[PDB]
Amino acid sequence: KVFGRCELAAAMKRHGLDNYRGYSLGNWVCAAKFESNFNTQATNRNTDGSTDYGILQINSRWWCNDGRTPGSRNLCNIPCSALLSSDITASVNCAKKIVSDGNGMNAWVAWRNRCKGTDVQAWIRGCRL
Ligand code: NA
Repeated sequence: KVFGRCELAAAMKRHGLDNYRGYSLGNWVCAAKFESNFNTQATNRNTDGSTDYGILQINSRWWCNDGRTPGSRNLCNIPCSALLSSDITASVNCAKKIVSDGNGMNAWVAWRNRCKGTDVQAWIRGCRL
């Protein structure tokens, strides 16, 4: 499933991401746009053998287990397959853990690259939230 920005915004708001750890809803929607292009099924292979999974491209070397990544941790204590659901619950739960013990949303390179410091509210304008 590929989310439209407004449908995703509503889902992220439902799961409590609006202002989670101080980051407005727009930041989370923007992150998803440039990380996975709002695609819940997207995956990306990396040079270290890890793979990024889902709507928020969560990495298997640190956050989830796919059993094929050398030197992993699984800090979100979840199989990476759960991060490929049409429902974003699992990804949100892991994202909350990632932003809480880390360097804010800088954990998402695409957010740092394309969202940080910009008019992220543009991602929720025109929406019925
Ligand atoms: Na892992």
